[PDB]
Amino acid sequence: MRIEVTIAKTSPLPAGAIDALAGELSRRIQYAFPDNEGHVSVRYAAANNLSVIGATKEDKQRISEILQETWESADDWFVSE
Repeated sequence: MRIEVTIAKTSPLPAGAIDALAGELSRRIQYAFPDNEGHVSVRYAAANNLSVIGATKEDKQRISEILQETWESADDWFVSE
């Protein structure tokens, strides 16, 4: 399964957050999907978009939920220099 996340450039994150986000998301994906290789990429695009290839609708809802939860727990897993 391949997971791609795009963030609108109109919303800049500190010079370290994107890499941190991609790392946190990947760990979450691996825990949720032990039997399937998950690859997560994060890049700036004209618009915010989430694309999932090689997954089922239920997997995709769970992933959206995971993204929601990780995103909501940002103060705990995100560290800034």
